Amino acid sequence: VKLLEQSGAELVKPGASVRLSCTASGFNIKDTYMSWVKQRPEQGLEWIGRIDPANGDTKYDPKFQGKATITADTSSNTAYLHLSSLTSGDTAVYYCSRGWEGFAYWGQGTLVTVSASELVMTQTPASLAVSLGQRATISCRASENVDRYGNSFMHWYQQKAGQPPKLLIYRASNLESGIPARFSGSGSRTDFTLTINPVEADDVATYFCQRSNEVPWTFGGGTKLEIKR
Amino acid sequence: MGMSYSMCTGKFKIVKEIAETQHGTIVIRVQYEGDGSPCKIPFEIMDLHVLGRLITVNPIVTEKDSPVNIEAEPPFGDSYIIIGVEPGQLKLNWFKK
Repeated sequence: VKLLEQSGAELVKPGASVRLSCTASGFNIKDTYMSWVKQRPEQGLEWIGRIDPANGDTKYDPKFQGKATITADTSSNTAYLHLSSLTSGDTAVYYCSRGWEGFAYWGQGTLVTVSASELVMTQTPASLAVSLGQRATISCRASENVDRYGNSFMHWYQQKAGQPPKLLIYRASNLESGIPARFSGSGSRTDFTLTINPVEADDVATYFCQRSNEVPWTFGGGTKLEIKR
Repeated sequence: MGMSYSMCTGKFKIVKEIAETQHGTIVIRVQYEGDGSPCKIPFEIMDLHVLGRLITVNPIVTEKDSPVNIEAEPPFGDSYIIIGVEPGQLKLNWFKK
């Protein structure tokens, strides 16, 4: 049974440090990259960094330098996230995620509560009101190329409340296994789109685009899909 | 026992960056997204005509979400690593300096 299990909720005093774990079962962590993702309440996904557990190579988004330290222990099949000198700005749900061509497997998330020349990913619209059965198009514009080996490393995710994100599309246009045919992707170079046709009641969620060709593996600002009122 | 696997019908994903060896070869780590696994991985190094060779004798996938290391010797200069069959076959542009 393939699963990523994270450690329980943390109550940290301001200025203190914390270390979160991500234990894998059914698969080996050394197989692919392991990333950590930050999500503040009602806000978008923030890619912290990634580890290659096989050699211990780490890469971070500049925003998390001097804050986050990602490690891995291959013997216990576990990846870790160390966060130093915590403030209210660090209060969020931290997710661990497996993969390169989109994050197919995600941990359940760990709540961390604190109490006493850069790449730009433009996701439009921020909110989209649509009637049941309508066609919905979500755009993602990257400031830099998302290409690697002549392929666009553009991925799309669906995120419902109180749940980790779900991979829909990988490599700009490829449908993830188990995802219904109503979801489709298109685009090249810097401009990309996600299409949901027809929109069902289960499609009410927040959608995110993401690049992974080169570090940082930046997510778009997100699109909240709602039903027309 | 008579080892016989059908050619994989589904899609493949690249798992890690293509790694170059010291003996002029490359290691492509892939995972299978389709059905019918265990199956034989369709693999060819071609132009935009076969240009490169396979080192890993019989590349096979055991199950889904289980990466497989494929060692191959690409030619010097431009080449295209073709993994799997259509629809959505993986085509990786490679340049060996």
